[PDB]
Parts: sequence; C-alpha cells; structure tokens
Amino acid sequence: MTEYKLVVVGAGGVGKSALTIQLIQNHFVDEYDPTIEDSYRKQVVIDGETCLLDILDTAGHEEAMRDQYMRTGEGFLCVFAINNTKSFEDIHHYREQIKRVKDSEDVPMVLVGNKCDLPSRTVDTKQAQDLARSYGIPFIETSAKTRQGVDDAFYTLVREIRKHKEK
Ligand SMILES: Nc1nc2c(ncn2[C@@H]2O[C@H](COP(=O)(O)OP(=O)(O)OP(=O)(O)O)[C@@H](O)[C@H]2O)c(=O)[nH]1
Ligand SMILES: [Mg+2]
Repeated sequence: MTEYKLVVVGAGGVGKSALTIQLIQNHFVDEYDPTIEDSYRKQVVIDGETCLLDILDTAGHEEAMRDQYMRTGEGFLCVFAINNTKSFEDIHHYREQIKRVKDSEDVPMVLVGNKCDLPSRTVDTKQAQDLARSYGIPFIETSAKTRQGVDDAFYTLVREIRKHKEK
C-alpha cells in the first residue's frame, strides 16, 4: 500500500547489488558484474504495514546523471566496504550531492558498512559509528554473503523515510 523509493549508492564493488539481491531473492551473488543501473520492486511487511519497495541499484563510477535519480529517491543507502578505506571516505561526497540535489540537510539516509564477514577490515566499526552520529543517521554493519544485517539496513531506511514524512 505504501510505496518507498530507495536508492543504493556507493563506490564500485562495495556490494550494492549483492545487498539488493539478498533482500529480493535470498541468494548471494559471488560473481562481480558491474552495474549500469538496475531497479527492483518488492512487497514486504515492515512494522505491521505492507510496503512496496522500489529499489534503485546504481553504478559505483557514474557517467553526472546522479541528479535525476537523486531527486526521485526518498531514501538513500550509502554503502562502503569495510576493507576499502577509499570507499568509506567517498561517503561524504555522496551525501554532499544528495543534500545539494535535494536542497536539504535532513534527507533519509542509512550508512551501511558491508562485507563485515571478511577478516581484512581497514575501517573500524567505531569510525563509521562516529561518522554516522555526526550526520545524525543510523549505521548498520552488513554482510551480503551471510545475509547479516541485510533486512535491517533496508528496513531501517524505510523507518527513516517514515519519520521524515511524519515530522
Ligand atoms: N565477502 C564478501 N564479498 C562480498 C560482499 N558483498 C559483495 N561481495 C562481493 O564483492 C564483489 C562486488 O559486489 P557487487 O555487489 O557486485 O558490487 P557493487 O557495489 O554492486 O558494484 P558496482 O555495480 O560495480 O557499482 C562481488 O564479487 C561480490 O560477490 C560481502 O558482504 N562479503
Ligand atoms: Mg552493482
């Protein structure tokens, strides 16, 4: 009944598509096929209401045309990989142009640190928690491989959109 337009953004290879495919199909895509742009719809129950989720899976390095889908989107899943410091530093550039394009400091957003199943972490959990708090947004650790945190990342974004509409 309620439609939510979600956009997954982040650097190349951080796991945007794998996180999206886990939510929708409950399988882990281990092969890496770089995305140009895919979108998916899923009906799911979150906190007792049926939600229609429109999920836009974006490309890491874009060709910019971010603005068109950044204006249509209501919530943004900002994804970095915990073994890629650069992808974590890229987060503030993603948030800056979302804020610019939507012309607001209060945009529904969730910070996602993906690939937490790997033993080669270079971005600490506390680092991300502090960046999240400085933005005033949730932070969720995930692994598309084991599916840990996957529903929570998307559902938490739904709830950030739900709060923004009910301010
Ligand atoms: N170990 C591990 N590998 C992961 C995880 N998530 C993604 N991968 C792998 O990392 C690679 C990149 O994953 P994608 O989901 O395709 O990357 P992306 O962010 O969609 O990348 P672009 O579409 O190119 O922007 C693939 O080989 C995935 O199988 C994870 O949680 N753990
Ligand atoms: Mg992809």
